[PDB]
Amino acid sequence: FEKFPNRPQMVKISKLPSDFTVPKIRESFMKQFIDRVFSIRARNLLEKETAVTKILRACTRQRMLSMKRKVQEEELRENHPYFDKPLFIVGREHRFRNFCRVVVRARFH
Amino acid sequence: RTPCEWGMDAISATLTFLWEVVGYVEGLFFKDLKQTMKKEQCEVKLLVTASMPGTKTLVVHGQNECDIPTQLPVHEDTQFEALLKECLEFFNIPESQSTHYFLMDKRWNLIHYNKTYVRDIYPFRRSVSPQLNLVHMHPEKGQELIQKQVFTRKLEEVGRVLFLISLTQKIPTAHKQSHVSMLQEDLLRLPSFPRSAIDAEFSLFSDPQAGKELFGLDTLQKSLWIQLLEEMFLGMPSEFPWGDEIMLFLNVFNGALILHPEDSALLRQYAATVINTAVHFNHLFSLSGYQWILPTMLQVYSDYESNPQLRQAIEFACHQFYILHRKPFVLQLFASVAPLLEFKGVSAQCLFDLLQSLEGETTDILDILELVKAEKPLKSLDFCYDLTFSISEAIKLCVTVVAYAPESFRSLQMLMVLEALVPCYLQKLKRQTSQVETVPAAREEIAATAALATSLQALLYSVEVLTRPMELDERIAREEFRRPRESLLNICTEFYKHCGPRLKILQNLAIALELLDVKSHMRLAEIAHSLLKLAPYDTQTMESRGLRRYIMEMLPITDWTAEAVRPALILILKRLDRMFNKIHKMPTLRRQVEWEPASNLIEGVCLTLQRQPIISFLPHLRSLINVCVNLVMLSPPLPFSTAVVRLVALQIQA
Amino acid sequence: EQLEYTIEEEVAKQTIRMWLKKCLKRIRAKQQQSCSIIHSLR
Repeated sequence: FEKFPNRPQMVKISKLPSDFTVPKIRESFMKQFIDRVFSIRARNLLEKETAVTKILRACTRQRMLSMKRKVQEEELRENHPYFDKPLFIVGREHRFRNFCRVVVRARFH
Repeated sequence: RTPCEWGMDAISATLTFLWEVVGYVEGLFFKDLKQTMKKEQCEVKLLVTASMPGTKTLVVHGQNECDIPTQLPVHEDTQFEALLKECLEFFNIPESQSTHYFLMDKRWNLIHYNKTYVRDIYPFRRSVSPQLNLVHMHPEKGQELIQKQVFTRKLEEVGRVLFLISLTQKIPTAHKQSHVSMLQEDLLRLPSFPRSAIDAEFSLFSDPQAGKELFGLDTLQKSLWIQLLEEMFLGMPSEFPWGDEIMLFLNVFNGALILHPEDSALLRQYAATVINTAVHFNHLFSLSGYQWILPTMLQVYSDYESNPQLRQAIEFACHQFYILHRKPFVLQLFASVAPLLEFKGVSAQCLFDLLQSLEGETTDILDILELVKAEKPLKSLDFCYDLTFSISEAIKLCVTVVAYAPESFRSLQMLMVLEALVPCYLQKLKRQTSQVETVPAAREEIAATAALATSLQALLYSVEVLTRPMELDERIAREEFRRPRESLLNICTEFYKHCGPRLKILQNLAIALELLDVKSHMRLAEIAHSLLKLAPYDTQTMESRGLRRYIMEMLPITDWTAEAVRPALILILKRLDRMFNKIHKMPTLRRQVEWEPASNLIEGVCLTLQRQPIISFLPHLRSLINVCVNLVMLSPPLPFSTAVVRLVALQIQA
Repeated sequence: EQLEYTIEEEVAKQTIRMWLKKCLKRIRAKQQQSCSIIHSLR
C-alpha cells in the first residue's frame, strides 16, 4: 500500500448547487467533529479568582470522570480508499459484514 | 526532622541553589531519587511529583495550658479557615475579637494562612497528629508573619520546579523518553496537580506592603510551570494516545494567561509553548486539540481590547495556528467561540476583528518565534495544502458543516456563528466601497455579494431537513427544534433587507442578478410554515423574533409579481387562515392565547398588501379576512382590532 | 532477597517495639500524673 500514492477521502455533499465549491476537508475530521471598552473589569482580583475557580471545578469534574504499527494501520486506512474492504465491493461498514462477523466469531468446570 | 527556628528558611535557601548543582551529577536518575527520598520520608520537600496522604485529624490547643484541646477532622479539601472557625466556635471567642486569633505551630514556628489546604502542610499521616495552637496577637503582625512565610514557601516551590526542570534537561537522550513518560504518570496520579500549579493567594495580593513581591514570584512560578510542561510534552512520542486528561495539563497554561495576561514575557512564553505543542502533537491538534486552548484566548482577547500589545500577540498566535492546521483550526475556533457569542462573552465584533487580523500579515513584536522549537519557515503541517483566506471561505465552511449534519448541535453553533458574522461582513463591504469610490472597488463588491448569495442559496438548498414540522424535556426539545429555524430566518432576512436596496444604489454607478432563486424563497417560506405550525401551542415560538421579522419585514420586500414565487406567499396565507380558524374553533386555546404577537403578524400581512396591491386578487386571502372579522367578535384588545380594521380598509381600497 | 531483607529489619524493629512500649508506658504514666498535678493547679 505504501507504494501507491496517498488519496484520503474528502467531504462530499450531493444536495448542493453546481456553483458551490464545497471546500476541501477530510471526511474523518467532519465525522469526529459532528459526533462530539474600559478593561478595568478583568483586572480586578475577584474576576481572576472566579475564573480560576471555574477552571479548578472543571478540572475536578474531569478527574471524577476519568504502538507504531497500529498508528501506521490507521494512517494507511485513512490515506487509501480501499483498505480493509474485502474484494473491493463488500463494504467495510455493511450490515451483512456485521452479520458475517458475529456468526463467524460466535464462541462459548 | 529536627525542629529549628530557621529550618524552613534554610530549606528555602538550599533549594534556591540545588538546581545549579543538579546539572553536574552524572548518574542521577528519577527512579533512584524517588526511591531514596521515599525511604527517607522527605520526598515532598524535593519533588513536586510527590503524593502523600495527609493527616486525617488535627489537635489544637487553646490559650491556656493543659486546657481541654480539640481533636478536629481533616479531609482532602479542608483549608485552615474552616478549622479556625470551628476553633473560635468551640472556644467561645466574641466576634468583636475574632480577627486577632491565628492558628500556628509552635514546634515548627509556622503561622498558618487561612486559604492554604491543611493536607498540604502536614502530608505525613503518622500515628501522631500535628499539634497546633490558637494564639492571639495584633492582626497587623499576624498578617506580616503570614506574608513572610508564604513568600518563603513560594520561593521553595519555585526552587523545586527549577530543580525538576534542570534534572529533566540534564539526562542522556536515549533514556529521556521513558523518563518524561514517568513524569507524566506521576503528575496524573497527583490528586492536587492542577490546583497546586494554578491556585494563587489572591487575598494577599491586595496587600500594598508586600503584594508586589508575591505577585512577581507568582508570575515567575507560572512561567516555570509552563516551561516544565513544554519540556515534558516535547519529550513524548508524537503519537501519544491522549484522552480528555490532556486538559488537566493544557488548562495549566490557561491558569497563567488568566492571571498575568498583561505581562509581555509570560504572554510570549505562552504563545510559543502553545505553538510548540500544536506542532509536536500534529495529529491531536489537527483533530480535536484546539477546543482546550482557544476559549480562554478568545476571552482574554475580548476582555482586553484596549491592550494593542496583547491583541497583536494573540492575532500572531492565531495566524501561526492557521499556517499550521488551516481549515480544521478555523472550524475548531468557531466551535470554541460559539458558546461565548453574545449578539461577559465574546462579541460579534471581537470575532470579526480577529478574523480581519487573520486576513492579513502580522509582525512579530514580541519575537515569539525565537522560542519556537521548529522550522522557522513554518510550512503547513499537512502536505495536502500557500494561501490567505477571507471571511467568504469561513462562511463556506459554516455552510458545509450545516449541510453535512443539518440536525446536529454543531450545525446549530455554526448557524449562530453565521448569524453573528454576516452583518459584519456586509458592513465591511459597505465601508470598503465608502472610503474608496473607485470602479474596481465596486466590481469587487458585486463579486463578493454574488459569492455570498450563492453560498446562502446552497445553505438553503441543503437545509431541507428542517422543513419537517414538530416537562423540561419538552422545553429542551422545542428549543432545539426552533433555534436553527430562527437563525436561518434572521440570516436570510437580514441579508435581503441590507443588500436588496443597496443593489439599486450601487448599480447606479456604471442587470440586477436575483439574490435568491425561487426555490430558495419556497424553502424559506416552508421553513416559516413549519415554525408557525407550532406557534400557537408554545408562547416562545409566538414571540420568536426571527419568525416575526420574516413575516413583517421580508414578505413586503419580495416581489410577488412572479407566479413562480407566489405559492411561497400562498402557503403562509393558508397557514395563517387555518391557524386563526383553529383559534376561533375552540375557546380553550383562546383562553391562554397571546394576541400582541399575532397583531404583528397581521401587520406584516397588511404591509405586504399595501406594498404590492397585486396580492389582493388571489382568493385565499379573502377567507383570512372573513374569519378575522368574525374573530373580532369576547373582545380582542385594541392593538389587534386596529390591525384588523386597517387590513379591511386596505382590502376595500384594493 | 528483598523479602528476606524486609523480614530481617521488620523483626529487628519488632523487637525494639517492646522496649518502646515499656518506656512509653513509664513516661505516659509520669506525664499523666504531671497533667493531674496541673489539673489540680487549675
